[PDB]
Amino acid sequence: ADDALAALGAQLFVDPALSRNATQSCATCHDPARAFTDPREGKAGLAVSVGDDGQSHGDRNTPTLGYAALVPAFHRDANGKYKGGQFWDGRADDLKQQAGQPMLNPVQMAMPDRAAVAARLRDDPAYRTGFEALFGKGVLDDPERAFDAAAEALAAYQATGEFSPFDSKYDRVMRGEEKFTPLEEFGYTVFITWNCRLCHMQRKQGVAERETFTNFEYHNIGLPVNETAREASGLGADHVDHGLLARPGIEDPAQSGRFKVPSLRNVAVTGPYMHNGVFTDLRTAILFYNKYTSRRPEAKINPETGAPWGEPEVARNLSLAELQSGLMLDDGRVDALVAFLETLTDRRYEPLLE
Amino acid sequence: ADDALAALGAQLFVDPALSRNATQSCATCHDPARAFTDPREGKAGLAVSVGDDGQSHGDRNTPTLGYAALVPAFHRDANGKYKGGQFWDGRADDLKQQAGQPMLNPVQMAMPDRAAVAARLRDDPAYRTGFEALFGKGVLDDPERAFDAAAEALAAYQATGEFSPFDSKYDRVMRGEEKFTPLEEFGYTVFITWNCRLCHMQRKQGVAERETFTNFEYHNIGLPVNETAREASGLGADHVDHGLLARPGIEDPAQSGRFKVPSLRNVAVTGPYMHNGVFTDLRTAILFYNKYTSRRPEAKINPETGAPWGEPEVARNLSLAELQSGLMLDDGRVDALVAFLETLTDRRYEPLLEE
Amino acid sequence: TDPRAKWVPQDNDIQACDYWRHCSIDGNICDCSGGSLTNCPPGTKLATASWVASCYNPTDGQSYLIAYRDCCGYNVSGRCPCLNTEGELPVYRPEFANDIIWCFGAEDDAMTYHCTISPIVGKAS
Amino acid sequence: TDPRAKWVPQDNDIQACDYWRHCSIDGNICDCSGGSLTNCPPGTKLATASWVASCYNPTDGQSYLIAYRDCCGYNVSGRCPCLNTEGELPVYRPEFANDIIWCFGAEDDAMTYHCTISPIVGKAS
Amino acid sequence: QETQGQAAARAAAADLAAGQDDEPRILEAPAPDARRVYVNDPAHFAAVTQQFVIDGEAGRVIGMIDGGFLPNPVVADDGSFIAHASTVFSRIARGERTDYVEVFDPVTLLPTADIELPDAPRFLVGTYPWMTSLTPDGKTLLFYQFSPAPAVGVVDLEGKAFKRMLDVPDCYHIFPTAPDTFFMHCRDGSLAKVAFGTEGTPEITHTEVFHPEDEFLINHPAYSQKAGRLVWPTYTGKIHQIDLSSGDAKFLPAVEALTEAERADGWRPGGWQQVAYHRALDRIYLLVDQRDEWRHKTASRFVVVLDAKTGERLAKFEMGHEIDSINVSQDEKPLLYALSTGDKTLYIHDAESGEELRSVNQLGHGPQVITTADMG
Amino acid sequence: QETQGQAAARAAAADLAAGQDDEPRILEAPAPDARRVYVNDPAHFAAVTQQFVIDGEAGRVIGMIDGGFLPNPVVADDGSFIAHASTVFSRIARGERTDYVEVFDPVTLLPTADIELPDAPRFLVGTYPWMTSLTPDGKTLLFYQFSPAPAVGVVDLEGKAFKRMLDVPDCYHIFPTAPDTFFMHCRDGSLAKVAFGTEGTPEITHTEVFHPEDEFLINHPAYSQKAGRLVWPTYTGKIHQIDLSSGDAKFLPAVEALTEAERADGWRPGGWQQVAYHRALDRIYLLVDQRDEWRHKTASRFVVVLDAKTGERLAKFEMGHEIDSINVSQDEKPLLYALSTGDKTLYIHDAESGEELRSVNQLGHGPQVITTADMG
Ligand code: HEC
Ligand code: HEC
Ligand code: HEC
Ligand code: HEC
Ligand SMILES: [Ca+2]
Ligand SMILES: [Ca+2]
Ligand code: NA
Ligand code: NA
Ligand code: NA
Ligand code: NA
Repeated sequence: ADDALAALGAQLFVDPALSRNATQSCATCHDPARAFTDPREGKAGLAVSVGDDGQSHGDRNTPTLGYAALVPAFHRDANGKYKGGQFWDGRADDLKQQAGQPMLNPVQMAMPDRAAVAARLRDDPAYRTGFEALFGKGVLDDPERAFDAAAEALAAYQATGEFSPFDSKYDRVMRGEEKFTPLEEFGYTVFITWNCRLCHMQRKQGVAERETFTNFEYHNIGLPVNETAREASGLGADHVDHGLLARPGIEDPAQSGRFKVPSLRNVAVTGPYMHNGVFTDLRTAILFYNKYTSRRPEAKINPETGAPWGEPEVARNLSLAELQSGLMLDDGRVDALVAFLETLTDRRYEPLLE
Repeated sequence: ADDALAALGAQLFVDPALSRNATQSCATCHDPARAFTDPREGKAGLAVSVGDDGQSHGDRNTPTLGYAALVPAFHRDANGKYKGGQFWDGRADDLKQQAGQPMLNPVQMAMPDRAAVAARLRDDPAYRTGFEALFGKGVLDDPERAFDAAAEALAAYQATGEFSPFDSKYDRVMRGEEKFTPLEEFGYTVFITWNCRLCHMQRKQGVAERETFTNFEYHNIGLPVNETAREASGLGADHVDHGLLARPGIEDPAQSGRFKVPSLRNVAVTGPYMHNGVFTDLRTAILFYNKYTSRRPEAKINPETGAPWGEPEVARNLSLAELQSGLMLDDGRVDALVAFLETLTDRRYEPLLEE
Repeated sequence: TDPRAKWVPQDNDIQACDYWRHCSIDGNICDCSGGSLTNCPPGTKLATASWVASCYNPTDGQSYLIAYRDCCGYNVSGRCPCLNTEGELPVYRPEFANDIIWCFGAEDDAMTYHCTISPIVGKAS
Repeated sequence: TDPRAKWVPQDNDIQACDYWRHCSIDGNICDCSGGSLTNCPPGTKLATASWVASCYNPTDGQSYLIAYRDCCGYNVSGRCPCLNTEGELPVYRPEFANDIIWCFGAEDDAMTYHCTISPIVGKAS
Repeated sequence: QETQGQAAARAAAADLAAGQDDEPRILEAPAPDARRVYVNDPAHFAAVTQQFVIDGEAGRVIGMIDGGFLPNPVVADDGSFIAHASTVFSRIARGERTDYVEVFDPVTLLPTADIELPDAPRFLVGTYPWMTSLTPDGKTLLFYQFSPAPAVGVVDLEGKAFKRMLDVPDCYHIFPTAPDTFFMHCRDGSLAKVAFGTEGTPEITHTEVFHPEDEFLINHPAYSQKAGRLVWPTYTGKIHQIDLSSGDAKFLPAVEALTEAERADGWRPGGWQQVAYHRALDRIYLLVDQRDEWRHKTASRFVVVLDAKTGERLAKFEMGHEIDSINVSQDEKPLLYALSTGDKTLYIHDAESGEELRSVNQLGHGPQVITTADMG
Repeated sequence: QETQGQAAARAAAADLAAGQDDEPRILEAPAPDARRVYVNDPAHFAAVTQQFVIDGEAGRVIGMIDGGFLPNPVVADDGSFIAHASTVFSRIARGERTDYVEVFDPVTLLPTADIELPDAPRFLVGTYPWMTSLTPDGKTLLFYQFSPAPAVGVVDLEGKAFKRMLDVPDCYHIFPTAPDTFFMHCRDGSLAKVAFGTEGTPEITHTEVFHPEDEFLINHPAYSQKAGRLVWPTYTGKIHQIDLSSGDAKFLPAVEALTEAERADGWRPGGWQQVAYHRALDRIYLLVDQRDEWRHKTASRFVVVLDAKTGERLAKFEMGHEIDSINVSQDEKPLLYALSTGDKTLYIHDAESGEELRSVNQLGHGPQVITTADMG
């Protein structure tokens, strides 16, 4: 039932017939062997992915699809903070509304319209069988129902066990099945007592049943532009990524520069980091947070470049209250956080840690 | 000796024969009818006194001799405070050392020298008898002996109960013979809780056996020059009264402008006030002290002239720690203090109090 | 009221020093000066730093991470003083130390100590 | 120890609140923080102002005027606190009133209350 | 019978079990109401002090406010703000002095104004409510100065600025009656009426003398600004009442809080805020006990309640604690507040029956001053 | 038998009877000597605090010093001066923070220096004596900073100015060995030696790790700058000793303050200043009692005394009170000082026999820290 729906989405997910020149599927960018991220090396490294046309690059890093099913539907909470949705800017309400948009994006899979999708669906006898079995006879002859049905299947597929297994070492230690190493427990202790936990934990307090190390909120942490990616995207170096403000119907200027807090599950194997893939290394991602806390000279310097981080792409609505913790992470604490974050790697990707 | 020496000094005290032109005795300037002060009007009112020559004025107001025998001889206490002595600048050690000085001072009794004084004494047969009975035969033939004996008799006379009777209303009240009016009582309460007691009580603490309302120290309270007195004295518009620093032997610049704290006994009948007689009214002497504590415009103004108190004659070493009390005397408290200081009047001068 | 005896947690009154969540609290319970178990009183400023402890809850038999956070920018409350030290380590392990004034991150750079709150932020281990 | 009982002066211990000179003291006895019965402790500043009282001395049957003077510029000592009010009148008779901080004329404009001294200034009338 | 600490344990436990989230944050205090009561702790003259904001009905601390040396607290009757005049120094109790007024929001307790008073002009005294006072419209704060002489400082809370010092005669306390008028009690046994402006010598008018030099009027009279009623006990429990509602003083008949036989057996008032007045009831409450005549600042264990019109005694309550200060809420069925300096505890009594209902302990080091708003 | 207050009454009665005058004045404290003792009251984290200066021989307060929030007191071993680092705020506990160092004359108690520390650098923590520290020459004061990271501030007392912060690694406490060198204790188990010229990075060198992760070293060890003995107990009562007198660290035999049986039956150190070291006698003193393992900060009713060379116990005293902190005079026939936070009282014992000689009560709100000068 829901089994079949997701089984259908499992087909669609790896089908390049949903791209105009048939060179790419969802799995091309969201590679299951790489925690549903893109292994391929484009003009700006792994910072941004290349579409079906062989040339177009996006302006944002491809995110994991692991655990994305745990994110609530986009909404504004009672404190007036936006929460949930999909894409780094939350412009899609949920997984269903998101699934169609890579198909039609010209810089990605680049199908011309819903009709071209339906046409490609109808060419496969297995889709005619699978689809008509769940949604009724002729559904592939209507472009709108067909596209919507494919979006449903993909969303159901993304909500299976397989994308959210909770089999990380962190999960096993919380069930009492093993223990953290000393370094890992120090990192976890540091994670829940430093500012990380104000953003990368589901709840403010209490214990979560299915923790994904994000509160689903939107924050501007003051990241610089990623120069080579921005160049490859061809969006122009006058372009500004306004983050959530780009979601249609968000108007409040206080949301400019803010992005969805990523889940930190699998973070150790889904480099490069941040919405624009600016940092290749995890430890650099951690060290970026010291720029708001540390006195030292080296805190201004991106160790990957040997040069200053760079000014924020959007120099307002910085989450200063959370970021100006008054405390700097020394090497031993950065070490320990790396170890803890490594324990959020799902079982099947533990081999990737090297 | 005791009664007889005092009685000899009683005769000298009133004897004009100790002045050059013989117009003038101790009693001329220290009038027993006016608490041993000078009632005579001169070129500067009652501020300074006119000498034997009829013309010369002093630069300092003639003080009472009442209670002066209670002051210790001049000394430096271990705090480094000079204490005691006689004259407003303490330049005499004690009564005996002071007594001969108005005899030889040209602006006062103006006798040319000790032999001249001796000559005057020799001419009175009562002195030949009284002096020789106490100090031996031929005393009056040796000018240094005669002058010194006369000083001694005079000091003795000022030490009698006549000079220090302790019979003021305050004394009667302290013995439990009467009581203060509520006003006087309030005045006493004020005097002993405000800054007055820091200088106008014998002791820093405890109880004095014969209170005279002075600690006998030297303080510069920042008084201006009394211009009419200073003009009469003839010492010059450029002259500075240095107070204690004028005592020979005192060289310390911090003593400049300091004057001996007077006894407040009989103060109500010994106007005008301060070492240069600058204030006429007791009230004004009290209000002077508000210049250091009150924020009001009127506190800068001498109510007798309508004009500012005036620049201190000596603008350094002021007793600011004591004077800057942080509390102003309102009119009710000034009244009360006037009431209280009036109770310090000896019985015999009570009749003087109406005027 | 035997000070040296093993601390016995209870889950029936949050104002007393033996309430289970206060197992490594140092100072004053904010519930006693106008806050609540997990909220600061008016006019104070909520720090972002915390020392942590694993506190045994007698009720469900589970151990929870209490991340103590201070409310800063007022003088000490003087009500409901407590000092407990379950699992508390010396200053050179600051994450577990409680002599330290954890007012870091507080608004307006508030660093004076008024009282402490006792929120659960996790399960032990 | 009956606080409402008529106060009973003694002349055998200056640190006790029933010492005879403390009959209208309000504050702390300077002897207990490094002063003496009539001197201020180091680092403080001696006021020139006072309030007064007539206190019976049971050693000799005389009543003396005690001009209380404060030592100022330090926080309240917290040792030997006492409050007596023999003859003490309300604020509008300030010479007899002891809730007022009598720190006026202290060096350096010191107006904080530290402790009080108890010197004699006269016999009672 | 379930305590507030127990109720909160029970609710946190339900939340933990229901998996209920909630964000740690800064609480707002509840809206000011008639049963809010403020307790100030002058801490036996310490350089810094505290005020506790308490819900009388629940007997719960709902807030605090820090202060300096012997501050003077005021509370707007309408409940729109609270304020104090306070005093700090650059090195704890030494160095440069700064006197200042803060106004605070009554629910966030944040300072909405901080107004410097030039030249350290506050009266430093054990705390008397009516040495700092709000005008009835809440726009002006008036504070007494003693040194170098009695004066009254005018602070404009609306423009947030110090205006001026007023010279006054030899008088004490400040009882405002109008936006530009207040009364003072004078050494001469009169009241003075003071009508002031932004400049100019103020219009100062004395009443008749209303008591002898040897009846002693206590430092803590009750004044109900809304009723214009000034209730002024003497050391013997004799009570003066002055009616200022017309804007001029009118002297009401004196009443005796204690009977002749009580007085012959040593009954006298004693404490700190030894009197309270309830405006809607027109009732007076007086702390009294058996005591020597010069033990007038000691605690008392009894309150007498009398009708203000007739002087008829309505009740004599045995408080059962050492009580230094009292006051009442101004609502119907008022509470009677009984604060023990010694116990550092506010005991909250039903004012009709005298019965102790609840209490709030741990209120600083020497709490002395109870303040309530008359919001009716 | 005769108390100080009684002897005082006899003297004052004789002066009165004999008519002896004397001038009310500010006293000087007596010459600092070996029996002088300092007691700091952190006041359970109050915004203002007090230090009492005590003549331990007479058991008499001879002076007091005011401080701000969690000050760090130091005392020059030669008796030449005392100092603290302190912290104030423009509005009691809120507003602009000023951290500063004051130096005082040790007989007038007047500040001789007030040196502002830039950027609020002080570590605010319940008071640890070796978080702020004088160099042996007394020309330099060194204070610990924890935020944003471990660092050490260098304050020039001779020039009366702040110099600079030193970057250090993840280490804690400051034990100065020369004008330009101090040791810290590091998270990794080593000591760090920090040598600083006037400029550049300090030269920093670690010892080996000298204790394990599972072995907990207390916040209040004892350090004798004159002997260079660092005496560091752990939670179980085991005692580390490090000699620093050669300018480099050399670890003396570890030693145990309690017997294997006593541990077995509940004996553990506990309190605040749990340890004292007497230099001349080479003798360690350790507050201990029967307690659970996570009650390490509670009071202890016993002291044990043992030889620092050997380990042998020399005595065990029942102190007869709840004791939080101990120290000793550094002269011959020393006093053992036993401070109770709860009683606010300094109990003063003969250190040879443990007998209580005298005591000093009313030492603030929560007194915790005892400092003595080593003058011989
Ligand atoms: C050409 C590369 C590419 C392909 C093909 C592609 N994606 Fe994506 N995917 C991205 C990028 C880039 C983003 C983030 C873009 C943004 O934030 O605007 C993304 C975001 C998402 C997200 C939101 C995740 C989050 O945490 O916000 C979901 C869900 C997703 N993709 C699912 C799919 C599905 C289903 C397909 C097949 C229909 C697909 N993707 C095809 C590159 C691709
Ligand atoms: C103000 C809330 C906030 C705090 C505090 C915060 N983060 Fe983040 N974190 C984010 C947001 C938002 C992003 C995504 C930012 C972007 O790409 O624009 C992020 C991204 C990351 C990433 C990269 C994840 C990815 O998939 O690209 C890592 C790793 C990370 N954070 C770790 C931490 C650690 C460790 C701490 C504690 C030092 C921390 N963060 C504190 C909000 C926060
Ligand atoms: C011309 C008036 C005049 C005459 C005559 C005079 N004096 Fe004086 N007397 C003064 C003045 C003026 C002072 C203050 C002078 C000064 O301080 O320099 C004074 C001061 C004194 C003092 C010091 C008192 C004090 O409080 O300082 C004594 C004693 C004294 N006179 C005694 C005598 C005796 C005895 C005689 C006769 C031998 C005498 N006087 C003659 C005017 C006079
Ligand atoms: C600093 C110590 C000091 C204090 C305090 C002080 N006085 Fe004086 N008083 C003096 C001195 C000195 C003189 C003499 C001044 C001069 O003539 O140079 C004096 C003179 C007087 C005189 C005039 C006496 C005469 O015979 O000429 C009166 C009256 C007087 N004081 C009253 C008071 C009153 C009342 C107070 C309290 C308001 C007071 N004083 C406070 C030192 C003090
Ligand atoms: Ca990535
Ligand atoms: Ca005269
Ligand atoms: Na790049
Ligand atoms: Na938008
Ligand atoms: Na003249
Ligand atoms: Na000279």
